[PDB]
Amino acid sequence: STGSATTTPIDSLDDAYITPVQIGTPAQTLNLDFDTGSSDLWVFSSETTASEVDGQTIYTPSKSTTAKLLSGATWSISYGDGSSSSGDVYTDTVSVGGLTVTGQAVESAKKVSSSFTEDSTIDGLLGLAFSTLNTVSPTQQKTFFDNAKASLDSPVFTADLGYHAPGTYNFGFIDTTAYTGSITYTAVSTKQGFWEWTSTGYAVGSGTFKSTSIDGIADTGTTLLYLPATVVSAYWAQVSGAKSSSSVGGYVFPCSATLPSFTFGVGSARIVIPGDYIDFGPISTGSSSCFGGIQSSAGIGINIFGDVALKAAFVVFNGATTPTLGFASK
Repeated sequence: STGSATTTPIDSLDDAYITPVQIGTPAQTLNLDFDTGSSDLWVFSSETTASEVDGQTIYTPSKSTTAKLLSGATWSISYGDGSSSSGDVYTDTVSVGGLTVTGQAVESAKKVSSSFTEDSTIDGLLGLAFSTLNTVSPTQQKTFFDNAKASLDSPVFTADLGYHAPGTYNFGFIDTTAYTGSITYTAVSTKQGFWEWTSTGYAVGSGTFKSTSIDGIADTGTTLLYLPATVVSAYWAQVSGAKSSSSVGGYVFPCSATLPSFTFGVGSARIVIPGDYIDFGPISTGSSSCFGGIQSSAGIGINIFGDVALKAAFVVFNGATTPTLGFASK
């Protein structure tokens, strides 16, 4: 089997992407944030504290003839941005782009933190990291990809995120029309539960490539590109007026600037992030200070190849017995 679904930016900055997901019988369609940096499929639901729902579409398990309470199971997750959610668990039928999993754990939110409530466009998350990170207790549950894998034509999914435009998540096949050149595959460590890999270096604009190993994670659920402070300083040094602002929380730059590109290495291959992809717009409405799309990871503990980086590429998440990642230009 295969599946193919369009993923759409939630706003004009590409702050996140939503993909429609069918849950239950009859189908209830929710727009979920596919997140290769986590491993829980959770939704706003009829059980979510009413004051914490503000425009999201909810899953109502009592209206699904295939929903079953997973007795005793609870979940609770906290994300790198400080947001969180928790609740109980049902199993139900979940379909993405024509690919159906029966018995998928659907984690129903009883509580969500303010940032989720405040984002009316995201009805939940669909985790695509390794199932060892799944938070369901006392019986850890499998991701949608893990459950579908055996049925797929090939044990892979691909992320093709658009810049200011829709893109595609495919399951079970590699669309050879969706990229240019060849796909370069690189080793993955699953020891932390992430799609963790090592970039071979970077370049700023038309500058020379610096060969240096940068361990980080391919994370579709993180908006920006978080790299070591040395790398980020070298980038922003090429932008007149750019500075790190403690009050704003990162590098800012004059909105009048033209940003240079940023290149990262995948083996001997190179992925070029155009400068425009690094512009996240005014820090506050009407400001002429703009927020940078490349930020320091120094306070995180891990480098994160988020959407800024991934949307410059066609990315293969290869869930073969030994997982690997593939990157192609497009």
